Amino acid sequence: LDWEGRWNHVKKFLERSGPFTHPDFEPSTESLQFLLDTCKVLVIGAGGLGCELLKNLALSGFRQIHVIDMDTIDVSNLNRQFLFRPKDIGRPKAEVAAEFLNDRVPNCNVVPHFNKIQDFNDTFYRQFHIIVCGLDSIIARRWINGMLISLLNYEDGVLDPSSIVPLIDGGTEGFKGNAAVILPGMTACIECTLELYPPQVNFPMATIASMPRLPEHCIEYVRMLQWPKEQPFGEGVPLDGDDPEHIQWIFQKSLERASQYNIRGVTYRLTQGVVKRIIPAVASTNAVIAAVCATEVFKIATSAYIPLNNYLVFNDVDGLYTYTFEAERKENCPACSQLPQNIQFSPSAKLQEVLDYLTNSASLQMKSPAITATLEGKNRTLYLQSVTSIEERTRPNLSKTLKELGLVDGQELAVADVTTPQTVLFKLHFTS
Amino acid sequence: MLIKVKTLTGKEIEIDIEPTDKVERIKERVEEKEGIPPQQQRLIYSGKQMNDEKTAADYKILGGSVLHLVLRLRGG
Amino acid sequence: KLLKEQKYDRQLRLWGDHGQEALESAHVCLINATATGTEILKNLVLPGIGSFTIIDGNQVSGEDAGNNFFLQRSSIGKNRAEAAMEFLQELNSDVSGSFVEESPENLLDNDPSFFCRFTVVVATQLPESTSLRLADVLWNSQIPLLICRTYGLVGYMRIIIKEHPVIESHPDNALEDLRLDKPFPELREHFQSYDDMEDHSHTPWIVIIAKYLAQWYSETNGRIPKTYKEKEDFRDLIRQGILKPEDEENFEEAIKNVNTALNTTQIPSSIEDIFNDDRCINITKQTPSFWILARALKEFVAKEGQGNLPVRGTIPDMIADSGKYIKLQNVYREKAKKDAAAVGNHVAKLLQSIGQAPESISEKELKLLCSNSAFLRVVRCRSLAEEYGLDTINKDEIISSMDNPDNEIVLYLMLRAVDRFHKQQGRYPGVSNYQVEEDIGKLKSCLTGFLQEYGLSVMVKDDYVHEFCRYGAAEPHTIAAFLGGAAAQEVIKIITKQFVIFNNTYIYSGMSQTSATFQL
Ligand SMILES: [Zn+2]
Repeated sequence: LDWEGRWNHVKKFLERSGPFTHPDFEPSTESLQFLLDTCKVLVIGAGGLGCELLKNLALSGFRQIHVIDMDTIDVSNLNRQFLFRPKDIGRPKAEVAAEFLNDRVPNCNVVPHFNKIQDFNDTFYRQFHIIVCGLDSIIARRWINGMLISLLNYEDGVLDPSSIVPLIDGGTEGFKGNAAVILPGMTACIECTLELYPPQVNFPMATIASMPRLPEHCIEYVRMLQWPKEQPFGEGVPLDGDDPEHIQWIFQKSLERASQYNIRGVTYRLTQGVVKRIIPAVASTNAVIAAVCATEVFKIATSAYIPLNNYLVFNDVDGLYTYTFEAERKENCPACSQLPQNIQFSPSAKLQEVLDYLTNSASLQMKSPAITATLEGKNRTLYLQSVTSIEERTRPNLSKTLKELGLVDGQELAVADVTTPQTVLFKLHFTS
Repeated sequence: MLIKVKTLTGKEIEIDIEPTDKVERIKERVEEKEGIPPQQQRLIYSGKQMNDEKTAADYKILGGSVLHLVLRLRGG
Repeated sequence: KLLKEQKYDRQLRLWGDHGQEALESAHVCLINATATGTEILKNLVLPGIGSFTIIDGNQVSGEDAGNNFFLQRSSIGKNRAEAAMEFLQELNSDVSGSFVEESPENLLDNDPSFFCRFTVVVATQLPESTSLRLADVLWNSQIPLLICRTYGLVGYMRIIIKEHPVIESHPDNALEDLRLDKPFPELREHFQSYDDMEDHSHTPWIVIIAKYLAQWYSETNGRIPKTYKEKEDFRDLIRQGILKPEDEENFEEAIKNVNTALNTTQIPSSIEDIFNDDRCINITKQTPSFWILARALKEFVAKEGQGNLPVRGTIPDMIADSGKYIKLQNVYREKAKKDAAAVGNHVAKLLQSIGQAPESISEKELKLLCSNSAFLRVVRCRSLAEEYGLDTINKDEIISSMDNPDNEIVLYLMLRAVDRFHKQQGRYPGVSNYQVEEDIGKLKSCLTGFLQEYGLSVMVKDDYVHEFCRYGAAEPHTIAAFLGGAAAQEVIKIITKQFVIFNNTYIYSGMSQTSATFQL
């Protein structure tokens, strides 16, 4: 059926009570089979943390497991994403991953989803008990973070526990990593700690064109500027970071520029990283973070112990270091805090002003927002960047002001961004 | 005041700070000592992730208290 | 050939080509293919460890296949050694797998000198007896050993390398070797060429601070900004020099940098501690390239160094015209180059006095030693015999940590208590559901017998005594997978001598998700 001793290393934790147990815990023989048969876990991403996570959840008594990943197997994966072989290059990570696991671990039951997370909606995500991430971009984490907050159901002010889906997020970057255990509408959420992310180096176009200094400066130019100017692989044809002839071409024009400026260091390997915005990765780290992550998944699902409070950062460069703390849930959160935020603009402020606030803020960092409001009992699109037809007809009004475009007071605006799937609200305060 | 601040590598360094100094300046001390740009610095005192415009008092930082340089990663 | 530089790109951006070679040519030995073992391997094979040998005299049990990702049901029975090898083999074809069905104890009798072939020995889930005998055999043999253990949600890992030197420590953040305070001839000469403007805002901040630094050196005869108050007034001295309240952001950059540029020339403590080391001072014909580069460095500081290590040669990026930054950049690389030459010259004299050809140490070693002169690190580990010896035990350490009843060093004590219980019982605590009953008592009997044997006045909540029984010598996969990644990186740290390894003992609590390093 399922063999003698298979789940011993797990049983001990579900059958025997204990000191550091969790309050709602209950020693029992059935626990295991209940865990094996009904706990549905969703793993997001199958690329390092992904694979690592599947192995760890499977060998921990999890059967019903779903994986989502839009990527295709590339060779530069084989040094850390062990579930794929060179004979898989080209196939869906999601599929090969599930394929591999269901075969290595007997009755495992991984269901793959060759989809991007934004392809599904609440309906699909309510389906799961616990969700674990091993993504590779901030935007995604923010999107899946928002999704889970939509799931919450507030009993007129009061939040219902059963509508909460625990979200375990992990991240890696060289010899550093970090795990996070989130609980929508309770624990600090991804948005709550959005400022823990380091800054990204953004080369001012002025020093990219007018005065290069580093090889990173010569590459960025031949990519962000020279390429559009003189279409290398036909007109209109985009820059494919994964096509050797493209990179081998930029590597060229870059040596030209670098040489013209007496800049040493332009290697082919550097043209790689600068273009693909590459992050150094090893297996060791992913194994660590994914491991932590699974442990917490096991805890939440079984109450065998008390879940990590909020965070954990790891580091290998110098010996071994891991700091654990409990992040504060910002009380004014564009995402998990319930009451709409409060903007402060002088009635004279133009639209493009309320817009730059969103985009350029620190607690918001929205990508390409869209503002709308109830203009005539009905609600109109003040401005929206997503489309272009709804963009043209709206940009002009990007110059008008608060009251100069019916913007009434004692009212709130609606914000939509590629960041989160939910709509965030802002209550405008004319205090000029 | 004589406060401590464990870096990302566990290395703990001390600082010259009066309850009046902004979080911003506390970061300015670490850099001077370690080289960690205040720009990529994320300090945390008891779950609170210090805003670099508020003062060391705003967080109840009392001499022997310990700060923590933490971080968050994008890859995975 | 070129196909490898493709599947390893991601790790090549960390330890480089050289790191890889070093790795690619090492032969690591693993002692038990249990989850912990199989996972560490998993992480060494993937990156491309030269070859590996898995020693083990056990037969896969039901539980062995239910928690190890490298043993299917199909292999229950077949020797756990041979079994594991096959599945691990599949991860990389560039890796050479090998196995030995003989137990670890059995080889220590029959052929003790067997491990003299390995670059590193990774041992997992070993009980005290064998854990000790091995360490002793390996310590003498000069063999780097990494013992790991997975007990319940507790991860244990003890490294044992008598002396692990390292040049390329890879510091995460570090103070720039700018030398504004102790400029060299050519550097001073550079500033001197700048003058009072068309190119103002496109002048490197370093040149800025420099110029106004000289203006302060005058008015303030000799003195240099040293007090936060003085540094502030310096910042203004720079503000008042803003050419045209129009556009001068770099001046603003200088102003900001003034917080670090005025103090960046002094020999780091760790470096000094190496200079004053008996191995650096008294060199012999046995002395290693490291220690000779060590002295060569010291001899350099004394003579042409003038109190400081060789100029690093590098500088950060800074808003500034092209040609200029480059020239400034040049000034540092040429200087860096000159200093490297000097150090080498000492290395040579040094080598000859020992009776060795100057070409004994490569030019590419010297190039490296100099750009990392400030980050050298040396890690010596106390033997396992010491840590265990009654007189050599590190009591202070244990007791200072124990102030907190939950300081992970408890887990170390409980682990010692378990191993003790092992001997005095032939079996581990609470492996069966009925054994948990009384075993909770018999355990403390040992936790005390242990503490007593070393006179340790520390308080261990009885809450742990339970837990360690609840565990039942269980090897939870997620906990094993943790040591897997953490351990494996340490091994690579060793094999490549390229990062700083942790000291002595590392403990991870899966229960709280926290870890701490010790020096036992
Ligand atoms: Zn939030």
